[PDB]
Amino acid sequence: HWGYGKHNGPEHWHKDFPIAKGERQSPVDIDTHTAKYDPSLKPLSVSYDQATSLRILNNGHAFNVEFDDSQDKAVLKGGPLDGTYRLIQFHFHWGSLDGQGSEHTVDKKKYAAELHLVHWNTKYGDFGKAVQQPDGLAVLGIFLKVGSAKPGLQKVVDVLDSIKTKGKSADFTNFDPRGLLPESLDYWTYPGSLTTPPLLECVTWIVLKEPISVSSEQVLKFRKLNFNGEGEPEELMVDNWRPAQPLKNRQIKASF
Ligand SMILES: Cc1cc(C)[n+](CCc2c[nH]cn2)c(C)c1
Ligand SMILES: [Hg+2]
Ligand SMILES: [Zn+2]
Repeated sequence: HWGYGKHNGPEHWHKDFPIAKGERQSPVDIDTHTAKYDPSLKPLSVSYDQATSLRILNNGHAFNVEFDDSQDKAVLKGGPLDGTYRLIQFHFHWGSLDGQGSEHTVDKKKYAAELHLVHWNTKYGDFGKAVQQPDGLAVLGIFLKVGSAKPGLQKVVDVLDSIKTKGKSADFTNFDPRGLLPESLDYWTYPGSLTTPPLLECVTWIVLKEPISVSSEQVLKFRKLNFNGEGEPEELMVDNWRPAQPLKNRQIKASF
Protein backbone atom coordinates (compact mmCIF):
# COMPACT_ATOMS: atom_id res chain seq x y z
CA HIS A 1 0.00 0.00 0.00
CA TRP A 2 0.86 3.71 -0.25
CA GLY A 3 3.84 5.20 1.59
CA TYR A 4 6.77 7.58 1.27
CA GLY A 5 9.47 5.36 -0.21
CA LYS A 6 10.89 4.89 -3.71
CA HIS A 7 8.17 2.32 -4.57
CA ASN A 8 4.96 3.39 -2.81
CA GLY A 9 5.63 7.13 -2.57
CA PRO A 10 3.84 10.29 -3.76
CA GLU A 11 4.69 9.56 -7.41
CA HIS A 12 2.94 6.17 -7.33
CA TRP A 13 -0.26 7.34 -5.57
CA HIS A 14 -2.15 8.25 -8.77
CA LYS A 15 -2.35 4.63 -9.90
CA ASP A 16 -4.65 3.77 -6.95
CA PHE A 17 -5.92 7.32 -6.30
CA PRO A 18 -6.42 9.20 -9.65
CA ILE A 19 -7.40 12.51 -7.97
CA ALA A 20 -3.63 12.71 -7.23
CA LYS A 21 -3.44 14.58 -10.56
CA GLY A 22 -6.64 16.58 -9.96
CA GLU A 23 -7.62 20.24 -10.05
CA ARG A 24 -7.26 21.18 -6.35
CA GLN A 25 -4.45 19.08 -4.87
CA SER A 26 -2.28 19.90 -1.85
CA PRO A 27 0.25 20.87 -0.80
CA VAL A 28 1.29 23.80 -3.04
CA ASP A 29 3.96 26.48 -3.09
CA ILE A 30 2.84 29.75 -1.53
CA ASP A 31 4.30 32.45 -3.73
CA THR A 32 4.26 35.42 -1.31
CA HIS A 33 4.36 37.83 -4.27
CA THR A 34 1.37 36.29 -6.13
CA ALA A 35 -0.82 35.92 -3.00
CA LYS A 36 -3.32 38.78 -2.69
CA TYR A 37 -4.46 40.44 0.54
CA ASP A 38 -8.21 39.79 0.83
CA PRO A 39 -10.23 42.59 2.51
CA SER A 40 -13.39 40.39 2.76
CA LEU A 41 -11.80 37.74 5.02
CA LYS A 42 -13.36 38.06 8.48
CA PRO A 43 -11.08 37.56 11.48
CA LEU A 44 -10.02 33.97 12.25
CA SER A 45 -11.47 32.24 15.32
CA VAL A 46 -9.55 29.39 16.95
CA SER A 47 -11.46 28.14 20.03
CA TYR A 48 -9.37 25.43 21.71
CA ASP A 49 -10.10 26.04 25.46
CA GLN A 50 -12.59 23.16 25.94
CA ALA A 51 -10.53 20.68 23.87
CA THR A 52 -10.72 17.00 24.79
CA SER A 53 -7.80 14.98 23.43
CA LEU A 54 -8.15 11.23 23.93
CA ARG A 55 -5.27 9.29 22.40
CA ILE A 56 -2.18 9.20 20.18
CA LEU A 57 -1.84 6.66 17.36
CA ASN A 58 1.12 5.61 15.22
CA ASN A 59 -0.76 4.74 12.04
CA GLY A 60 2.36 3.72 10.12
CA HIS A 61 2.75 7.02 8.22
CA ALA A 62 2.59 9.60 11.05
CA PHE A 63 1.16 9.90 14.57
CA ASN A 64 -2.33 11.29 15.24
CA VAL A 65 -3.53 13.02 18.43
CA GLU A 66 -7.26 12.39 18.38
CA PHE A 67 -10.00 14.51 19.92
CA ASP A 68 -13.51 13.88 21.13
CA ASP A 69 -15.43 15.63 18.31
CA SER A 70 -18.97 14.63 19.46
CA GLN A 71 -19.49 18.20 20.72
CA ASP A 72 -18.47 21.75 19.75
CA LYS A 73 -15.44 21.96 22.10
CA ALA A 74 -12.45 22.73 19.89
CA VAL A 75 -13.52 24.60 16.73
CA LEU A 76 -12.38 26.78 13.79
CA LYS A 77 -14.52 29.53 12.35
CA GLY A 78 -14.17 32.92 10.68
CA GLY A 79 -11.58 33.81 8.07
CA PRO A 80 -12.50 32.15 4.77
CA LEU A 81 -14.95 29.80 6.56
CA ASP A 82 -18.74 29.65 6.83
CA GLY A 83 -20.14 27.94 9.93
CA THR A 84 -18.28 25.68 12.36
CA TYR A 85 -15.55 23.11 11.86
CA ARG A 86 -14.61 20.67 14.66
CA LEU A 87 -11.12 19.45 15.59
CA ILE A 88 -10.91 15.69 15.06
CA GLN A 89 -7.11 15.15 15.04
CA PHE A 90 -3.73 16.70 14.56
CA HIS A 91 -0.46 15.32 13.15
CA PHE A 92 2.86 16.39 11.62
CA HIS A 93 5.01 15.91 8.56
CA TRP A 94 8.78 16.10 8.93
CA GLY A 95 12.10 15.21 7.32
CA SER A 96 15.40 13.38 7.82
CA LEU A 97 17.11 16.76 7.81
CA ASP A 98 16.10 20.28 8.97
CA GLY A 99 16.11 21.66 5.39
CA GLN A 100 13.03 19.60 4.46
CA GLY A 101 9.86 18.26 6.06
CA SER A 102 7.06 20.79 5.45
CA GLU A 103 4.42 20.08 2.82
CA HIS A 104 3.55 23.64 1.90
CA THR A 105 6.45 25.83 0.91
CA VAL A 106 6.74 29.64 1.20
CA ASP A 107 8.58 31.00 -1.87
CA LYS A 108 9.93 27.50 -2.45
CA LYS A 109 11.33 27.46 1.14
CA LYS A 110 10.90 24.13 2.99
CA TYR A 111 10.53 24.26 6.80
CA ALA A 112 11.79 21.44 9.04
CA ALA A 113 8.26 20.17 9.80
CA GLU A 114 4.55 20.86 9.39
CA LEU A 115 1.67 20.56 11.82
CA HIS A 116 -1.85 19.79 10.55
CA LEU A 117 -4.86 20.45 12.76
CA VAL A 118 -7.74 18.79 10.95
CA HIS A 119 -11.37 20.05 11.31
CA TRP A 120 -14.73 19.03 9.80
CA ASN A 121 -17.82 21.06 8.86
CA THR A 122 -20.44 20.19 11.48
CA LYS A 123 -23.42 20.79 8.95
CA TYR A 124 -22.34 17.43 7.48
CA GLY A 125 -22.83 15.49 10.71
CA ASP A 126 -19.65 13.39 10.77
CA PHE A 127 -16.08 13.31 9.41
CA GLY A 128 -16.96 10.62 6.86
CA LYS A 129 -19.76 12.72 5.32
CA ALA A 130 -17.70 15.95 5.30
CA VAL A 131 -14.91 14.20 3.27
CA GLN A 132 -17.53 13.78 0.54
CA GLN A 133 -18.02 17.57 0.32
CA PRO A 134 -16.01 20.37 -1.34
CA ASP A 135 -16.32 22.53 1.80
CA GLY A 136 -16.11 19.54 4.14
CA LEU A 137 -12.75 20.07 5.88
CA ALA A 138 -10.71 23.00 7.12
CA VAL A 139 -7.03 22.31 7.90
CA LEU A 140 -4.87 24.77 9.87
CA GLY A 141 -1.27 24.35 8.71
CA ILE A 142 1.56 25.55 10.95
CA PHE A 143 5.24 25.48 10.00
CA LEU A 144 7.96 24.24 12.36
CA LYS A 145 11.55 25.52 12.41
CA VAL A 146 14.43 24.36 14.60
CA GLY A 147 15.44 26.80 17.34
CA SER A 148 14.22 27.03 20.91
CA ALA A 149 12.02 24.28 22.36
CA LYS A 150 8.29 24.49 22.00
CA PRO A 151 6.91 23.98 25.57
CA GLY A 152 3.40 22.91 24.39
CA LEU A 153 4.90 20.15 22.21
CA GLN A 154 6.83 18.39 25.03
CA LYS A 155 3.94 16.23 26.34
CA VAL A 156 3.75 14.79 22.79
CA VAL A 157 7.54 14.26 22.55
CA ASP A 158 7.44 12.36 25.91
CA VAL A 159 4.74 9.89 24.71
CA LEU A 160 6.50 8.91 21.42
CA ASP A 161 8.57 6.12 23.07
CA SER A 162 5.31 4.30 23.69
CA ILE A 163 4.14 4.47 20.06
CA LYS A 164 7.36 3.61 18.19
CA THR A 165 5.79 1.20 15.71
CA LYS A 166 2.80 1.04 13.32
CA GLY A 167 -0.40 0.18 15.20
CA LYS A 168 0.63 1.16 18.73
CA SER A 169 -1.43 3.79 20.55
CA ALA A 170 -1.25 5.49 23.95
CA ASP A 171 -3.68 7.37 26.20
CA PHE A 172 -3.35 11.14 25.72
CA THR A 173 -6.20 12.94 27.56
CA ASN A 174 -6.05 16.58 28.79
CA PHE A 175 -3.69 17.85 26.07
CA ASP A 176 -4.09 21.50 25.17
CA PRO A 177 -3.48 22.34 21.44
CA ARG A 178 -3.28 26.06 22.36
CA GLY A 179 0.36 25.38 23.25
CA LEU A 180 1.18 24.65 19.60
CA LEU A 181 0.05 27.93 18.07
CA PRO A 182 2.35 30.78 17.19
CA GLU A 183 1.81 34.30 18.51
CA SER A 184 0.22 35.64 15.30
CA LEU A 185 -2.78 34.34 13.34
CA ASP A 186 -1.78 35.86 9.93
CA TYR A 187 -2.49 33.38 7.17
CA TRP A 188 -2.66 32.40 3.56
CA THR A 189 -5.80 30.53 2.39
CA TYR A 190 -6.61 28.40 -0.71
CA PRO A 191 -8.98 25.52 -1.81
CA GLY A 192 -7.30 22.11 -1.62
CA SER A 193 -7.15 18.49 -0.60
CA LEU A 194 -5.95 15.88 1.89
CA THR A 195 -2.21 15.52 1.37
CA THR A 196 -2.29 11.74 1.96
CA PRO A 197 -4.36 9.14 0.14
CA PRO A 198 -7.23 9.12 -0.71
CA LEU A 199 -6.31 12.81 -1.56
CA LEU A 200 -9.88 14.12 -1.43
CA GLU A 201 -10.42 17.67 -2.57
CA CYS A 202 -12.49 18.60 0.44
CA VAL A 203 -10.17 21.05 2.23
CA THR A 204 -10.06 24.76 2.96
CA TRP A 205 -6.42 25.31 3.75
CA ILE A 206 -5.41 27.88 6.30
CA VAL A 207 -1.61 28.08 6.47
CA LEU A 208 -0.17 30.40 9.15
CA LYS A 209 2.65 32.69 8.13
CA GLU A 210 4.54 32.64 11.42
CA PRO A 211 6.30 29.34 12.19
CA ILE A 212 6.66 27.86 15.64
CA SER A 213 10.20 26.99 16.63
CA VAL A 214 10.97 23.58 18.18
CA SER A 215 14.23 22.21 19.67
CA SER A 216 16.70 20.08 17.73
CA GLU A 217 16.03 17.43 20.41
CA GLN A 218 12.25 17.67 19.91
CA VAL A 219 12.58 16.87 16.10
CA LEU A 220 15.19 14.19 16.86
CA LYS A 221 12.58 12.24 18.83
CA PHE A 222 10.08 12.61 15.92
CA ARG A 223 12.78 10.98 13.77
CA LYS A 224 13.01 7.92 16.06
CA LEU A 225 9.48 6.81 15.18
CA ASN A 226 9.09 3.74 12.94
CA PHE A 227 7.08 3.25 9.74
CA ASN A 228 7.09 -0.51 10.40
CA GLY A 229 5.14 -2.54 12.93
CA GLU A 230 6.66 -4.21 15.99
CA GLY A 231 9.20 -6.91 15.15
CA GLU A 232 9.84 -5.82 11.53
CA PRO A 233 12.99 -4.47 9.84
CA GLU A 234 13.36 -0.98 11.26
CA GLU A 235 12.15 1.69 8.84
CA LEU A 236 12.54 5.16 10.36
CA MET A 237 9.60 7.61 10.15
CA VAL A 238 11.22 10.46 8.21
CA ASP A 239 10.34 12.32 5.05
CA ASN A 240 6.59 11.61 5.41
CA TRP A 241 5.71 14.68 3.27
CA ARG A 242 4.09 15.10 -0.10
CA PRO A 243 5.82 17.65 -2.31
CA ALA A 244 4.09 20.79 -3.58
CA GLN A 245 1.54 20.13 -6.35
CA PRO A 246 0.50 22.38 -9.32
CA LEU A 247 -1.64 25.43 -8.36
CA LYS A 248 -3.76 25.24 -11.54
CA ASN A 249 -5.71 28.48 -11.75
CA ARG A 250 -6.34 28.62 -7.98
CA GLN A 251 -5.65 31.78 -6.00
CA ILE A 252 -3.93 32.06 -2.62
CA LYS A 253 -5.30 34.82 -0.42
CA ALA A 254 -3.46 36.61 2.36
CA SER A 255 -5.22 37.74 5.54
CA PHE A 256 -2.78 40.60 6.20
C1 LIG B 1 -3.65 13.93 6.43
C2 LIG B 1 -4.95 13.14 6.52
C3 LIG B 1 -5.88 13.37 7.53
C4 LIG B 1 -7.06 12.63 7.58
C5 LIG B 1 -8.05 12.91 8.71
N1 LIG B 1 -7.32 11.64 6.59
C6 LIG B 1 -8.58 10.82 6.64
C7 LIG B 1 -9.49 11.08 5.43
C8 LIG B 1 -10.42 9.89 5.13
C9 LIG B 1 -10.63 9.36 3.94
N2 LIG B 1 -11.50 8.36 4.08
C10 LIG B 1 -11.83 8.28 5.36
N3 LIG B 1 -11.17 9.23 6.02
C11 LIG B 1 -6.36 11.42 5.58
C12 LIG B 1 -6.53 10.38 4.48
C13 LIG B 1 -5.20 12.18 5.56
HG1 LIG C 1 -14.62 16.58 -1.40
ZN1 LIG D 1 -1.10 16.25 7.10
